[PDB]
Amino acid sequence: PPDLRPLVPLDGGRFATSDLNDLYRRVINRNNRLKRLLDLAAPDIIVRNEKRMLQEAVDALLDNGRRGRAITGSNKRPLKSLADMIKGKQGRFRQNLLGKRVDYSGRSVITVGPYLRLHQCGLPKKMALELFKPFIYGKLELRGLATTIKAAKKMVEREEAVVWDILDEVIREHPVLLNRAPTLHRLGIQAFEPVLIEGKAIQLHPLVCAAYNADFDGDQMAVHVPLTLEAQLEARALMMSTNNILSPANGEPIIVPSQDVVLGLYYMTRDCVNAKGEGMVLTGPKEAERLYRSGLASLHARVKVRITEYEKDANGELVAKTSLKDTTVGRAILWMIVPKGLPYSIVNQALGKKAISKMLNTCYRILGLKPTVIFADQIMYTGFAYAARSGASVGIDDMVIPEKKHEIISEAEAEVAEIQEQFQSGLVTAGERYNKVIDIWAAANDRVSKAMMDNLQTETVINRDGQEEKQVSFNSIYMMADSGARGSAAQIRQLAGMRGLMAKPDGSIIETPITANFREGLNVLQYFISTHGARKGLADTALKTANSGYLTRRLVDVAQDLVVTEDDCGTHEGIMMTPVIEGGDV
Amino acid sequence: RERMGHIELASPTAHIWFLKSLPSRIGLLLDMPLRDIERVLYFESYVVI
Amino acid sequence: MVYSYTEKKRIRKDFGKRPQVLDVPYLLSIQLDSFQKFIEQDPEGQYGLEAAFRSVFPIQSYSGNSELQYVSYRLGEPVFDVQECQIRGVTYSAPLRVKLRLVIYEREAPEGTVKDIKEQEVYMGEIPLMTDNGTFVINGTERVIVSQLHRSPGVFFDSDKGKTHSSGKVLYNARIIPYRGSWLDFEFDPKDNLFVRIDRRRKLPATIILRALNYTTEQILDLFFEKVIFEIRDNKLQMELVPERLRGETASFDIEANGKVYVEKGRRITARHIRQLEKDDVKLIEVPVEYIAGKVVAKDYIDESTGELICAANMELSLDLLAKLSQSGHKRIETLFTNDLDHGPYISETLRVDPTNDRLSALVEIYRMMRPGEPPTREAAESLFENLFFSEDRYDLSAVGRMKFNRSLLREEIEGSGILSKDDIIDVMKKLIDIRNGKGEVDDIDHLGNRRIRSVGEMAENQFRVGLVRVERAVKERLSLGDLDTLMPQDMINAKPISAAVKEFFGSSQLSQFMDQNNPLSEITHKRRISALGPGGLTRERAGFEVRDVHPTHYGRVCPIETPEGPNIGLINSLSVYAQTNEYGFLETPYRKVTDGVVTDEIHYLSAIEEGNYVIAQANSNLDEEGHFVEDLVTCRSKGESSLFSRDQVDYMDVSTQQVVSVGASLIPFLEHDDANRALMGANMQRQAVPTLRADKPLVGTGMERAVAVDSGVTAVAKRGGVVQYVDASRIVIKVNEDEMYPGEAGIDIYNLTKYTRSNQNTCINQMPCVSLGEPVERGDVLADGPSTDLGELALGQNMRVAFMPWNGYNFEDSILVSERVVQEDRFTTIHIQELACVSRDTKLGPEEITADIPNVGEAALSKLDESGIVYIGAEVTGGDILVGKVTPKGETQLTPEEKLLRAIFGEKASDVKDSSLRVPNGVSGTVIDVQVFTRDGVEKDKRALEIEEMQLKQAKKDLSEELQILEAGLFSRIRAVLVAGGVEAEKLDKLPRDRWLELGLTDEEKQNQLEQLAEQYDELKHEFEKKLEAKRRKITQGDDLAPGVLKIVKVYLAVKRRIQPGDKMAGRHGNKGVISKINPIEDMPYDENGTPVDIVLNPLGVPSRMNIGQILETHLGMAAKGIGDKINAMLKQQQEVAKLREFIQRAYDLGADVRQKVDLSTFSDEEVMRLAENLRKGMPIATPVFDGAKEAEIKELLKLGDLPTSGQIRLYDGRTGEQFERPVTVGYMYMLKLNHLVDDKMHARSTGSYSLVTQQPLGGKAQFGGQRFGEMEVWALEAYGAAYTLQEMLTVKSDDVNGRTKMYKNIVDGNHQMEPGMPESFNVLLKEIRSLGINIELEDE
DNA sequence: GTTATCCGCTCACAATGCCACACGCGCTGCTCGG
DNA sequence: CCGAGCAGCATACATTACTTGTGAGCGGATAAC
Ligand SMILES: [Mg+2]
Repeated sequence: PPDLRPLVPLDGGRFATSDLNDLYRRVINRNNRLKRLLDLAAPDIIVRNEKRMLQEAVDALLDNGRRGRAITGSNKRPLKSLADMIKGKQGRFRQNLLGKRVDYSGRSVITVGPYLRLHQCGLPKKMALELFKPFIYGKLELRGLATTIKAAKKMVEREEAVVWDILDEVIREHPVLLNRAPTLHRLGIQAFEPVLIEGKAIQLHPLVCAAYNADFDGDQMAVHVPLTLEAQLEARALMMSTNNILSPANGEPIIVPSQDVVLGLYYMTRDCVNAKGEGMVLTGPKEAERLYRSGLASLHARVKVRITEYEKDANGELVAKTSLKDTTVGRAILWMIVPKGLPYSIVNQALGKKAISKMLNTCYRILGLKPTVIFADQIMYTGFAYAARSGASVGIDDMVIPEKKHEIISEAEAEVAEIQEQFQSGLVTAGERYNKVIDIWAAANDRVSKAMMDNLQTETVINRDGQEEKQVSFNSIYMMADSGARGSAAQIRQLAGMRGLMAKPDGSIIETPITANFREGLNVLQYFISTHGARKGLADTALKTANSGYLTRRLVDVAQDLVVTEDDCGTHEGIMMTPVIEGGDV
Repeated sequence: RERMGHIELASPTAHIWFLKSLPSRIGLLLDMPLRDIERVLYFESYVVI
Repeated sequence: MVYSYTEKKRIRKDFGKRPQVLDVPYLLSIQLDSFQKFIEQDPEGQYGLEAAFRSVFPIQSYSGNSELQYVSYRLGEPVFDVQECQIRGVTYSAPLRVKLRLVIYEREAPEGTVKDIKEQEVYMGEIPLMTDNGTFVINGTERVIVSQLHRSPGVFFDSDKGKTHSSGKVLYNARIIPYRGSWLDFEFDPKDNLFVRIDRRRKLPATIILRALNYTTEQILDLFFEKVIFEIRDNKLQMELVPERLRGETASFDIEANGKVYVEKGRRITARHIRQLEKDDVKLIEVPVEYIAGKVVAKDYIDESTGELICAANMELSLDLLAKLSQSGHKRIETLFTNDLDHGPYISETLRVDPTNDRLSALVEIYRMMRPGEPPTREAAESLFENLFFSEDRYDLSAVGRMKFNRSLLREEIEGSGILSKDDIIDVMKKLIDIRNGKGEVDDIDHLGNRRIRSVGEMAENQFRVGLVRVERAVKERLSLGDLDTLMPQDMINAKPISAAVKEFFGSSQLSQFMDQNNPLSEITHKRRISALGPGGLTRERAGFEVRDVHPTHYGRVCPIETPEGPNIGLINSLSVYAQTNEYGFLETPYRKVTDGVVTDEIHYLSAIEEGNYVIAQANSNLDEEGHFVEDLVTCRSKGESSLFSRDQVDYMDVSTQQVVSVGASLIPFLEHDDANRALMGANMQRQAVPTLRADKPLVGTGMERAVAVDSGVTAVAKRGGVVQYVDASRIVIKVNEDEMYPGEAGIDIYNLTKYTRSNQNTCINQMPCVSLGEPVERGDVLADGPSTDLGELALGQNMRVAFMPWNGYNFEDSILVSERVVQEDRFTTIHIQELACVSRDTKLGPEEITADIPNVGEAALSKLDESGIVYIGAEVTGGDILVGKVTPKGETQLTPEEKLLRAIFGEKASDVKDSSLRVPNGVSGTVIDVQVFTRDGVEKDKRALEIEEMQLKQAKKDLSEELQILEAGLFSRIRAVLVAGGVEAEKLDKLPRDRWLELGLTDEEKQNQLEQLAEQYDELKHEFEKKLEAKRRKITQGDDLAPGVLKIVKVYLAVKRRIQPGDKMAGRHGNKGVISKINPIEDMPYDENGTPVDIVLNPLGVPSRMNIGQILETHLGMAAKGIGDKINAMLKQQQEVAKLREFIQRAYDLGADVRQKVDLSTFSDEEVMRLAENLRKGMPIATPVFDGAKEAEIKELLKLGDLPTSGQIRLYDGRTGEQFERPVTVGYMYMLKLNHLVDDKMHARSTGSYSLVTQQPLGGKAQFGGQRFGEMEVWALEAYGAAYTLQEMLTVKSDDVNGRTKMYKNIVDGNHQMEPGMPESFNVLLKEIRSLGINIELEDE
């Protein structure tokens, strides 16, 4: 049909000739010329060649692929044949049928907005006023504030002081869909309730942004508004954030407090041996909270607090056992958030990151779901609050260097020097010499790492009512690490301690390692080798993204049929599941 | 957007899909090697019937 | 003392101990040099235009004895000016003419010509010149052509490491690539058969090509083996022996000679006995005749009389045939040396598989192979093979490539022919066969010794030669058919193809592209950028994980840290700071020559291989101020690796620490304290910076800022020193000193500072003048800061007072919380300028007019315009308003001339109106600041056009009038001096004005001649300036080229003071990006005990994971700088004596341990010290080189200079509560950029609107008001949940089923959220497409 | 020799998603035209 | 006499261009009766 190959115009009369019309013109021209030749006595070889040419043109029209090409004038590129309008990433299938553009949506850049509840999500006034426009017209027609639709359009155009109240009304429960650009798995699209905000950013809860695999490096997110009643209720019942709290892959919880709260809680649950307020008795958690806010007791000092941890002896009951436990002020303050369930032992510990995941898991296990989401939101709030109140801050003098690193490195240097001399003295083959060198270098690296760790994690040697006591460090770094807040000890030792060995482009390992570290300087060669490694990693990522995309696309198109229909097939054949044993441990 | 047209071709012509889509439909339908079929389609051979 | 007048204003305190020996070269040294070797009349014919000319010329007829040739060429100066070309929308072309001489050898006669025609200066198109900044002002925009790194032409031998046949039988192929021709190669089949291949054809057993060069089997076998002789003596066939031959492998019998036994009848002769045989000097060995089994004979032996051949050339040998042949002779049986390890039998196998036998059969075989189905004659195949190579025109080895080849085969003569040669081919074959054996070695491709860069001039002349050979063919055929002697060499050639080729190259190239002109650093790094894509270069699809990785030879020749992250890593590369292209085209890097023990300050440039030869020291090798390493086992790099070496082993030191990184990375303070993985993103973010309102120096710089600012274009740098005569906000007028001036040109030169002007990224550019009035200036000093530049220093972001601490999660993941104080001071508000062009066609239905009246719209929509129909300059328009102002002939086909006569006079211009008027797009607001109007000549004029042309005329006239004023001042000084030295005129020439001077009279005799001179030159000058004013006025109000049916392009500009807001994207200089999250009120930000707040509060949890501690170090040093500034502010609040402030500043400048710079603070005027201090009021700018950064101890000492804590951490206070954060937090002054990923370019939504016409779906794109795209993975997610209804409505009723979606609209405005879905018209489109094919697809009935 | 067998030869056929921006989009000497 | 439309033109040629990874049909060498 003509309309499906439209001759699209330009500002004047420069109509952009869609290549389909070009191919059709070529073919019909061959046909007309060939008929005229057939009428004029048909010189045999001439008509022969002409039928050949017409066959060629028709073949090109059905598919420009085979038989050479049919290039347009002066534009060295093949023409979109009919098949070219069906196959490929631009063919109708992968371009318009399977995934079609939506007219009823929008996108923006996402900020944090760490105040909203777990199901809420920020939304700019501009975006909501543009999206929900038909709902606004409907509401205005209801209240009669604009009898005609064009009057309502004018009113929205002017944004009268009533349209904002109307909009706030029309979305009071109306859900909305938020989506990330690469939607790798099911959680890439979730349902929230919007809350009107200013600016143009799209706030979203930090937990779900850890679920979206969404940083705040400027990553954009798309919005969508389910308009039919079925879709609204469907988003509310299925894809609302308070429903997706476990990955469909693993039965692990996807809502994991990632950082900046694990730091907060971890700081709130520690113990300085001699901190202001140590040695008191508290009539309850609220008492400790008041004692702290008034600036009389440290946020973490050992005290004796009375606590009423509830329990479920029989299925349904909630007994109370008012105990007097030795704890710290911080843990007691945090206890004001556990919802009448979990015993005190879930908090009394140092409460790192894995401990937080464990606490959330056991809360979802005991209490159900709703108190668990409220509890997770309260955790997030208090974590940010006391993190800010802590003022955790990394300075240059925070990362320390062990006073043996210089000595250890000089000793390993003497070792490698005498080994190399031995080689040039003809006492060891070059290959085994390389091996010995890399071995002593790795040994010295482990030595430096262990020394740095043992000097950093316990440098805090304080005294109480007397001489001296050791304790786990209070250094900002390694507080961002022991708590699992951000970065592992492997990265710490790569920062303060020796950077260790590095890898050649091929995969081999350079003899001389990066004896230096990030706090100290790095010579040009050391930086060059580190660059080798880093560019290897980046190229690997830049290729693996596309490769994994193609892989998952192939996957989803071989299992897209499976739907669980039968309730019990009634068979007896399964597999013999047994714990895997690679030869070593299970 | 809907109505289609037709072109009364002045002479029959092959359909490039069923000729060059391995395995070629015409080839298997005729027990003839594809090379000869291509050489006779494009007018550079003959075929006795 | 060495600091220029610019430096003396604000001299940056410099750390770093390494004494720099070589100043950073002119950053753009590549580009200009390139175009230089393309544009100068090189008399050597080596490169440039001359190269292409002498390659294609001299043309001739069809051997018709009529030749064309060029004598020389020339380039007339461009018709326009770079500013005029850039504003008018026309290329900065330059005419190219050449002296064409045509000889006509009349026939019949020998070499000689009576018919010569010498047509000089034929106009073969114009070529776009390169401005003095390396760009190319093409029509409208400003392109930049990146240099392309690619495989050097020549030869190399790749291993093909076992990836085929899964056999571990690695088959070493060897290829030869020309510069212009068809490359060639050889392969080892897994059957050890050489196979020759043209570029990509059917494989051919290599030896065939040997016969293709007059080579019989005899010569072929001779040139590839060692003749083991067999001399039939009185008995036993004592062949000549060389011990290493039989060293070889397993032996078979006793090898007795000269009576004695030297090796028993055993196996695998031990090296001991072989050495013993070497001692004994055996020349011949008695061997049994049965031993000769394989041993294929080389020499072709015949019988003495039977005519036939009893022993062919390389057939075989066998005892039966040997006893059959030896009944004629023999006395010399020359056989081949075979061995499975060395001298391997790899040619014999080929000659076996070789089907042909004769040279002509070789020609016919190659001829059939080249293009099958053609009648092979002798002449056809012979000429085909003599055109494949051995032809100056159809082939060339690019003497650089000849050098690469000629060296890769260990030959001595660097110079050589640019054409293949049989000896070269057989030498390549011998090298490859050696590669199959032990000796020799393959060579990787990523080694810079094989990858050469190709600059702009080289590619330009390549495209020029390409466009030239086709006009050569055309002129040859036209000379053939055309008359011999009637013509003039000006029409047989057409400039059309030359112009077309060169213009399509410079305009639409895979390489050329509009300049990344949104930042000085971005501009530079985009000019000196090295790419691997493009014509003749690989593509990102087939790139391979191998090429992208940095090769150990990249050190100093190409930056390893700056490269775009994503699909093309390592393909795009930034060329190193000190790097420099070679004469041939390689990347040579400077190096300090080391003598025996002393380290000289002399430098040599080295390519990849030359460096690979020597052992290179390191810049961090601390010297002893006399050429001596204070250490002994100094680190070094010898052969693509790092190792220790003694003091008397090095041969070349690095020139300076900075040479490893690019100019991009060079702007990163404390870079060596950062992970490379972070420094990459840091550099890339630094590129995308955006200029602000009040640009300002970065407190912690790397010294490179002055060089990158002055070497770029954005700054208006003075040409000749002198006095600043007149400075305004837009113009500068300098009076040069008496030394650097000419006879004329009284001395004033003017700089027109380009005010707010669009850029290729729609960000503002502007050159505010930095110098004051009357202040003397020297040569090459910055007179006007460009966009994001301060006093000649690259200054992109702002020095923000930042602090590292979590703040209630408002910086949870990587976000950034700022203070409203940042918004109030407009520290980040940028300016965005965008253009809108409205065209005025000439439809055959009727012309296009830009009248003020519009047939339909009300008064408001026509209030902004003028009487002509264009908005005034200043109307704050908003999305929807009317800029112009245009109407079109709408109607057609009435054909009632009784009404046409009515509306030809009574409705002459009120017949077919239509308001196709340019409206500002919906959403973009702002202010109109400028209106350009390009009117096609012939089309008369418009009032606004006349006004703007008059204004431009006045502006131009002002310059010439001011020059005329200064010339008249000098001339009347001359007159008065003449009319005072006699007469005498005492109280006349002071009271009497210029009215009666040119007609007075001193004594006639000679003073009247003086009056003649100095009063006739007066009006001669007057007439001359009138002439040049007329010329300028002509240039202003002349025609404009607007080719395809267009009359008036009206371009309007729009400016927006784009403020900052929660949602923009800001980053430091270490890849610590982040979205700004909240404009927190000033009374809530954390604040120091001194009441000062903190502008930005970052997130500390971003440092320990992305291990880039540098920023923190920087931040510390930041709080140092401001510290000093604060102290200086004290000395400036109270009017402290200049001596005391000078003493304090002097103490500040010499605080480092051993710094390279030693400023004195003496010899500075007691007032210049005051200007300096005032420029330091906001903090002492600090220079820390890249790899010579200040150690932490120096930072501690600098903080001790101020009154700030050494820990760099201060007890803060929460502005909300009022209680202090425990654990004193880090706070300093870090530099912070702003990137053009600002939120106002992303946030947009779509309720309804337009739709694509071919498929009834909503459009895609912010500009087209389209909606987001629900993609494959989105659908898979949506259906992963049981969201059936949601997916269904999102498929049909949202995007398609036009009736269904209109029903949904009409039903949802009526408070009913039920959908009536259907069939998406996209699916019907698919149906119609398939049905348009022969396939029949239907919808089943039920 | 032939009949089935197998191994290297050549060709078809795939390459993540979005977003944004930019640029361009035949011609040309024969043909219709005064 | 050149300006304004047109019809079928890889510009006529040697254009051209390293590996991409994998499957699959195919044609020349190969074992057996
Ligand atoms: Mg991101």
